[PDB]
Amino acid sequence: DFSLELPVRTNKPRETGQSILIDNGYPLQFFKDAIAGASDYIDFVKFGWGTSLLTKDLEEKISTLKEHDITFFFGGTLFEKYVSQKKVNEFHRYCTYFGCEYIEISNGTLPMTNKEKAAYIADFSDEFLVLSEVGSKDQSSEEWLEYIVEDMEAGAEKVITEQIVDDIISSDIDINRLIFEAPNKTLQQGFIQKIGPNVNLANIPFHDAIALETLRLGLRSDTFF
Repeated sequence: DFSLELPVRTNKPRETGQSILIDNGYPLQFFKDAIAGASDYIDFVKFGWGTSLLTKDLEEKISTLKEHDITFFFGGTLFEKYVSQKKVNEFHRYCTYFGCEYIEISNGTLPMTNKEKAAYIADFSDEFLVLSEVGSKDQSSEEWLEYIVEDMEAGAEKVITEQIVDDIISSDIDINRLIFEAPNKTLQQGFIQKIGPNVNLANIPFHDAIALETLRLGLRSDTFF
């Protein structure tokens, strides 16, 4: 018809070539409108850090996501916030209440060793599919690789990280088990170029739902070839 030869993409449910968008507090109607228009290319939606706590229409947002076959989870900073106040059980009851399938565990803010973080991954892994994050919001050499393996051994479904670390990873660690944060076009195109059309990416802004897919398909100049 108007057919073109394009890179082969994974289809939902995606276990690879996943796209995780970040919701920084979008109003409900715009949220529904955005999800409806690009759902086929959205696999996860992360409710940024502690924004979910101040979201009055959280229930409706989650319902809209489930309805469009999209997984959700709360930012790892929320987990850390409850840990910092010794209320991990409330966090657990919070994720369970909203029917979370996935949850993020990180140690980017709260001073905590990856080892301690891994223990939390292990504790929650028998109830949730865990996405862990390696890195701090603030040092560390290739201990990075160690933390990734450690996280995986603890039970992390996938590991989120922040481009040479890419080549370093190509040391027998399945690249498909990793998710790379790419909040802008430059980062997105770079990861797609090094790993391919089905690289797993996170922190994708809502306005890039369609745009990211064009990058994966070589429908934009940056990845044309």
